[PDB]
Order: sequence, then C-alpha cells, then structure tokens
Amino acid sequence: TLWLTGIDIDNMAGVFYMLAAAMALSLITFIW
Amino acid sequence: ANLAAFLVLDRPEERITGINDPRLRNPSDKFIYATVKQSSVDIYFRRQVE
Repeated sequence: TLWLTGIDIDNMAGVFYMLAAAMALSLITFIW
Repeated sequence: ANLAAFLVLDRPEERITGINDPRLRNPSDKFIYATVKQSSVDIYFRRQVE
C-alpha cells in the first residue's frame, strides 16, 4: 500500500439507416 | 445524450479528500500548496517521514 501505489459515433449509422429506409421506400414507390 | 454527457461528470475539480489525496503523494508544480512558516505545521511535516 505504501509503495507501488498512486494514480456520438452512432449518429452517422442511424442517419444512414434512415436514409437507406427512405431509399428502399422510394424504390418500392418507383416499381409500383 | 449531450445533456447526459454534460451532467454525468462534474467539470469542477474534485475536492481534496484529506491528507492522503493522490496529488499529495506526488506533488507537482501544476498544483502548488504550502504551509505558512516554520510553525507547528512545519514541525508536524518534519516529524512525519512517510
């Protein structure tokens, strides 16, 4: 005790996921 | 998320626990502290050797 002691990133993924969902829906509308 | 990251950890410097604070173990010029003079505090510091 005496000695030897002492001392987000997911926003881009989410926006990519929502963009991919929007693109998929747009493709569905286009094919319909 | 930003508000939680702001409020979880307090930006102010942590208070000194006592005579066994981590900064006291290895004093540095960035955190300078001293007593007044050769008074009883200095006698206690000299008597302590750890």
